[PDB]
Amino acid sequence: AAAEHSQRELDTVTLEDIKEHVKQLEKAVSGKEPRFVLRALRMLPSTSRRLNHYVLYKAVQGFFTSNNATRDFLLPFLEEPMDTEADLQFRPRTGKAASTPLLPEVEAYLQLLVVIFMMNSKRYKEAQKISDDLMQKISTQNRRALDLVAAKCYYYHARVYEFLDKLDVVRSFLHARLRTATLRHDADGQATLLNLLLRNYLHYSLYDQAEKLVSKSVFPEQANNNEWARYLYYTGRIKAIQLEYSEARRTMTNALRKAPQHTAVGFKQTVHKLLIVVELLLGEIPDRLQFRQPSLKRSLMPYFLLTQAVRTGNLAKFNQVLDQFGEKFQADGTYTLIIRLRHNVIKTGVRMISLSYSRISLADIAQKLQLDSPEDAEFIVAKAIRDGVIEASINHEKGYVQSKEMIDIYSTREPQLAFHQRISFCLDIHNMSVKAMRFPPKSYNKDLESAEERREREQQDLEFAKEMAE
Amino acid sequence: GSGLRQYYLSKIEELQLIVNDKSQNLRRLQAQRNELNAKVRLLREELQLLQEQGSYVGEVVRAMDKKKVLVKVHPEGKFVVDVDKNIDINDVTPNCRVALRNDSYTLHKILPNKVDPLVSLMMVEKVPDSTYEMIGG
Amino acid sequence: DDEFEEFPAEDWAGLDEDEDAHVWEDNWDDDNVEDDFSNQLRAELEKHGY
Amino acid sequence: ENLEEEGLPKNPDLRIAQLRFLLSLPEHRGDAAVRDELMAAVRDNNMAPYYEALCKSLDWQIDVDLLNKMKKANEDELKRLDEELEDAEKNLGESEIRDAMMAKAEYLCRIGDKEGALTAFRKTYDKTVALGHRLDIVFYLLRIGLFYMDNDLITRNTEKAKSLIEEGGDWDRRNRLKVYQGLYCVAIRDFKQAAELFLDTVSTFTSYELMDYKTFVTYTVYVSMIALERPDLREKVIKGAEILEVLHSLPAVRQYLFSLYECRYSVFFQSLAVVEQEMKKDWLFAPHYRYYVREMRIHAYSQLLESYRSLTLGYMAEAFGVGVEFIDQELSRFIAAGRLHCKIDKVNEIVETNRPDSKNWQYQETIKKGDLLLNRVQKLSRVINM
Amino acid sequence: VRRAAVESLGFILFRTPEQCPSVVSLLSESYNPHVRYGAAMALGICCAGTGNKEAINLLEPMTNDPVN
Amino acid sequence: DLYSRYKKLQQELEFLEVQEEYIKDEQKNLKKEFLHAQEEVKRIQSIPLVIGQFLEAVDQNTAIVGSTTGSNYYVRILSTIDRELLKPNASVALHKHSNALV
Repeated sequence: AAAEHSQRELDTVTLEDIKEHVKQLEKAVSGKEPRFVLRALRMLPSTSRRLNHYVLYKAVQGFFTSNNATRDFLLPFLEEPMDTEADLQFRPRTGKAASTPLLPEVEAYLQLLVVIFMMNSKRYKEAQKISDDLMQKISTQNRRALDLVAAKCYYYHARVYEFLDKLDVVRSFLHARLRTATLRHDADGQATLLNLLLRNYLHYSLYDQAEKLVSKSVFPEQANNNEWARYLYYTGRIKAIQLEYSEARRTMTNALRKAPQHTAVGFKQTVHKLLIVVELLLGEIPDRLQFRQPSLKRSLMPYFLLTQAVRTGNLAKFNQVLDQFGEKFQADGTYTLIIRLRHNVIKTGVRMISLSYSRISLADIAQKLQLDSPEDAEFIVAKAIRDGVIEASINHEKGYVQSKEMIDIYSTREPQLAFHQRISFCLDIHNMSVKAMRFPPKSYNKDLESAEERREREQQDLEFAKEMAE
Repeated sequence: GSGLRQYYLSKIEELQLIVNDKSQNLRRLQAQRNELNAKVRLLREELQLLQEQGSYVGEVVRAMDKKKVLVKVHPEGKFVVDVDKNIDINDVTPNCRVALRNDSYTLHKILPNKVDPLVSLMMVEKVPDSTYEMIGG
Repeated sequence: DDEFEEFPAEDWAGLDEDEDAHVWEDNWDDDNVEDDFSNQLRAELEKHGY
Repeated sequence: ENLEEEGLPKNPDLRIAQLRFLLSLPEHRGDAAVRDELMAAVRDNNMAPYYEALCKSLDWQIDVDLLNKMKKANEDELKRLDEELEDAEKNLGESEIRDAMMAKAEYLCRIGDKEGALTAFRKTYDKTVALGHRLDIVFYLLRIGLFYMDNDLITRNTEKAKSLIEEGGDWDRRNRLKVYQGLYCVAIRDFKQAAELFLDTVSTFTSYELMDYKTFVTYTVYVSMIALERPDLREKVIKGAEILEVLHSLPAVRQYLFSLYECRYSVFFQSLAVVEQEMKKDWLFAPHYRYYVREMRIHAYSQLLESYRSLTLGYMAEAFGVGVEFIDQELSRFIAAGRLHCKIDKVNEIVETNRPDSKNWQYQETIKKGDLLLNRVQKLSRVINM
Repeated sequence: VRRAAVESLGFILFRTPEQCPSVVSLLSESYNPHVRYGAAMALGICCAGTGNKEAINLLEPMTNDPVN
Repeated sequence: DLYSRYKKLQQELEFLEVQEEYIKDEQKNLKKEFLHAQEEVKRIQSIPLVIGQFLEAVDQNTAIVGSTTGSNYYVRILSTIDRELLKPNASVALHKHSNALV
C-alpha cells in the first residue's frame, strides 16, 4: 500500500492548499479588496493537476457544510472513496460558519475545480453540465470581486465546448456576458471575454466578424499580461489577413513580449510562426535567433526553410518549400499568408538585382528570378519602379534595366526620422520607468530633528549666552 | 419589487471605481509631496545644525565606574568624561576612537577604530609579503 | 501563473545535446545552402580545361 | 628542446576534444586512426566518465571489461587521494592539505569528471593561499571550459584570471591568458580580438598544453588575414620575424598568406579552398569555416577592385582563375549584402567601384547595434514590472 | 495670507468636521510654520467642541513643533 | 439610504479632485522653496573659513577633519558638498565656529 500512503499524503496537503485559497477568497470580501482573489487564482494551474477523485470528494462535501441543491449536483458527478482508515473530517466551517451559506465567491471556485477535473477526466459532456450550472450562479450575482473569479470561469467555460467542438452555442453566451461585463466596467472580465470571442471567430475563419468586434470594442487597458498577449495575437492575426501587416507586426512582437517568460511554449510557437510570415510579408527579415531556441527549432524548421527561400528572392526555391511544407502550413493555419509571399519573393529578388547591377538585361532578370519570360519580367520590374521598390528605369528598345545612382542617405531626413522613432521611444521608457517608481508610505518628517534633542540645544545655548557674555 | 435600486447601485458602483482610482492616485502624489517637503524641511534645519559646534576626537584609555571614561583629546591631554545615554559603556573599549561634545566633552559616538599600532608599525617596516610559490631552491 | 494551455503546445522533440549553444553576431548568410568553396572551385578548375 | 615542458599541465587534453569533434563529423566518424588515438588516451588515463559520455553521444558499444577495469582504477585512485587528504588534514600542514585536493581535482579533470573537477577545484581555490597557485586553478578551469566550450566557465574565469594577474604582476601568466583568450575569441568568431591577442604573444608563446607553436602561428596568420588591414598585415605578419621563421616549415600557410598580399588571386583562391578543409576539421574554426572563407573572398574581391575605377568581369574571372559567371554570382551576392562597394554593368560586363562614406556605414551600425540595445532595455523593463 | 488661507478652511468644513483632518493633515507638516500654524487653527476652528480624535492626533505632535 | 450613499460618494469624488489639484500645486511650489533652501544654506560658507584636512568619512553627513589649529574634530558635512572631492588628504574649508565641513 505504498502508493496509497503516498497518494493520501499528497491528498491531504492539497486539501490544505484549497483551504488556504478559499480563506483568501473569503478575506477578499472581508477586506473589500478584490485583488486578494488573484493570489488564489495565481496558484490555480498549480492546483489544477494536484487533485484527484478523493481530493475533490473531501473538498466538495466538507467545504459546503450545507446539503443544498449544489451538493445534490456535484457529488453524483464524482466517485466516492470507501471507509478509509484515516477518516479525517475536513470541515473548515464550524458552528455559525457551517450553518451560514457559503459565499458566492467560493462556491464558484470549488465548482470550477470540479469543472477542471472533468476536463482532465475527459468528461466533456459531464463538464458542460456542471459548467452550465456554474454559469447561472455568477450571472444572477452582481458582486465585484466575483468578477475576478468569473473571468477564470468564462475561460474554462469556453474550454469545455472547445473539446465538445461546438464553439457556437457559447458565442451567444460570450456576447451577452461581454455586454454585461462592459456595462459594469468589469476590467478583468471584459478582457477575458474579448479574447474568448476572438478565438471563437478565428476558429471558424470568421475574420470579418472579429475585425468588426475589435473595431468597436475597447480592450481594457488595466488588463492582465496573459490576457493582453492573447488580444495582441488575435488582433495581430486579424491584421495579417486584412493586409495590415505593419500594425500586425507591432502587435505580434508585443504579444511575444507580454507572453510568460518560462511557460506557455505552445503560444510562443504559434506567435513566432505568424510573426515570421508577417515579417517576410512586410519585406523585413526574421531574426535568426528565434530559430535557435530548443523549443522553437523543431516547430519553426518549415518556416526556417521558407525564410531561406524568400531571402534569395528565387521563385523556384520558394515553390520547392511550398510543395514540401504545404500540408504543414495548412495544418498550422498559415497557408494563406505563405501564398502571398510569392509577390514578396519577387520583390526582394528585384531589390538585390537593382542593388547589385547598374544595368541588367531583362532576360538576365528573368533567369535570376526564375520567371517564365523576359516580357513577364518587364511588367514585374515596371511595377517595382512605380511602387518605389527600386529606383530604376527600363530601356525597352535596348532591353535592359538601369538602376539609379544610390543617393547619400545621410544627406537626407531619413536618419533623423529613424532617430526620431528611436529617440521618442527612449524618452518614453524613462517616463514609464519614473512613473513606475513607488515610495512606500513611510512616516515622513520623522528623520528631522527630534523634539527632545532639538530642546537640548536651546537649554545649552541659553547657558552659552548667559555665561560667555557675562 | 425594486425601483431604481439597480439604477442607484449602478451609479454608486460607478463612482466607487473613480473614487478608488483617484484615492490611489492621490496617495501616490501625497508621498511625492511629503518626500519633497521632507527634503526642504531638512535643508532649512541643516543650516541651524551646521552651526552647532563640532565634536572633539579622543582616544579611550580605560573605562571607569558610573559610566565614566578616561579619554585623550588630541591636543588637549586627558579628560574624564560622561557617556551619553544612547552609548553602552561595554562598547567603550580601550584604545578606541570616540567623539566628545563641545562643552561637556560627553562621549556621544564611537568613531571607527584607528589603525592598529602593530599594523602601523608593520607599515613602516614594510617587510615584503611572500608565499611558498616565490621561494626557489 | 496563467499559462497558455489553450494553445496546442506542439511537442518539443528537440535536440537537448547543445545543438548550437553559441553567442555570436550570427547572420543569415551562414545559413545559405551551398556546397563548400573547395567543391565550388574544384568544379570550376576543370570547367576551363585545367 | 624543453619547449613542451614549459607549458601548463595538459589537463584536460585538448587533443581529446579535437579527436571527439572529428568523430562528431559524419565524414570522419568511422576513422579507425582517430578512434584508436582517442581510445589510447582514454585507456591510458582511465577516463571512465568520458567513456560513458563518448559511447552515449556517439552510440558506441561499451566494453564492459575495459570500463570495469578503468572504473576500478578510478575508485582505487580516488580512495588513495581521499586517504592522503585525510592524512594531511589531521597531521600535516595546510600546504599539504592543499596539494592533496589539487591531486584530487587534477585526477577528476583527467578522467573527464567535469562536474567533480569544478567542485574540487572550487574547494581547492577556497583554501589556496598562494596567488599563483590560485591562478593555475583558474587556468585549469579555463582549459576545462575550452574542453567543453562552456562559455559561462570561460568568461567567468577569464575575468578572474585578469584580476589575479593585476594583483600580482605575472607577465608570464599574462601572456598565457592572451593565448587562452585568443583561442576563445576564435571559438566565438571574434577574429578582430583573436588577431590582436595572438600577435602580442607570437614572440612569447609558451602555451603548449593548448596547441603546438606551428599550429598557433598557423591560426595567427589565419585570423590576421581576416581582421587586419593591409598596412597592419605587412608590419605585423608579412614582416614579422617570428612568423616568417615558422612559415619556412609551413609552405602552404606562407603560400596562403603571401598570395593575397602579393595579389596572386588565382593562387589565393586555391589556398583558400585548402584552408577551408583544414578549418572544417578544426574544432575551434568549424562553426566559422563558412564565415571566414566568405569574408576572405570578400577581402580578395574588394582588394582587387580597391585600386581600380572599373574592371571587366573577364579580368576578374581571369585573375581568380574562375569563370565569368562565378564572379557574377559571387559579386552580386556580396554587393547585395552590402560588403562590396561596386556595381556590375552586366550588359558590358564591367564592374564600377563606388566610394561610400564611412558615415553611412557608421549610421547603419548605430541603427543596428542601438536597436539590439533597445530590445534589452525594452525586455528588461518587461521583467521589472511583473 | 498663507496662514489665513489654511485658517479659513475651518469655517467652511465645520459642518463636516471629519473632512478637515484629511485636507489639512499634510499642511500640518509643511515647511512653512505659518501654514503649520493655520493647520493647527483650521483643526481647532472646524473641530471645535467635537473632540475629534483624528484632529487631536494631528495636534499632538504639533505641540512639540520647533517654531514657538 | 441609497441616495445618501450616492451623494456622499459624489462629494467624496469631488473632494478628492480638490485634494489632488492642491497637491499638484504644492509640489510646484515646493520645488521653488527647495531651490531657495539650497541657495540660503550657502551662507554657512561665508568667509572667513578655517582650513582643515579631510581624514575619514564616518557616515554620509558626518566626518573626521583635522583643522589647521592642530585639533581633530568630528563634524558634520554640508549636504551640497560634492562627496567625490572628499578624497583622503584633501584640504577642506571648515566653519570658523562649528568646524563643520562647508
